[PDB]
Amino acid sequence: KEKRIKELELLLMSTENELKGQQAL
Amino acid sequence: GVRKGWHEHVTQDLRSHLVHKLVQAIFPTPDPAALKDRRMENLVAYAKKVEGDMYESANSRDEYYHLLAEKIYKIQKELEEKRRSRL
Repeated sequence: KEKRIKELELLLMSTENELKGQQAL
Repeated sequence: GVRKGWHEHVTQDLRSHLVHKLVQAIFPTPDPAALKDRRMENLVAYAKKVEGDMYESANSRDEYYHLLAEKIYKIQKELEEKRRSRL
C-alpha cells in the first residue's frame, strides 16, 4: 500500500526534477 | 511572476508535462497515438481543466504540487481505474 501511495504521489512531484535533470534533449 | 508570486517557476510546457502526468497517473495510456481517441481527448481536456484550476487555486508551487498529487490520489482512491483504464 504505502509504496503505491508514495509512487502515485511521487509520479506527479518528480516532473520538474526529471525535466531540469534531463537538460539535454 | 505574472498570475501568481510563484508563476515564473511553472511555464506552459511544464503545465503540459504535468497534464500528461495526470493522464498517465489516472490512465496509464498504452500509446501516445491513443490520445487522438475522443475518450482520451475528454480525459486530456479534464486534466487540462484540473491543472489550470490547481494553478489558480495554489498560493505556492509546493501547494500546486500537493493539491495535484492529492487530486490524483483521490481520483484513484475513489474511481480506482489504474490497471483497468483500457476497459
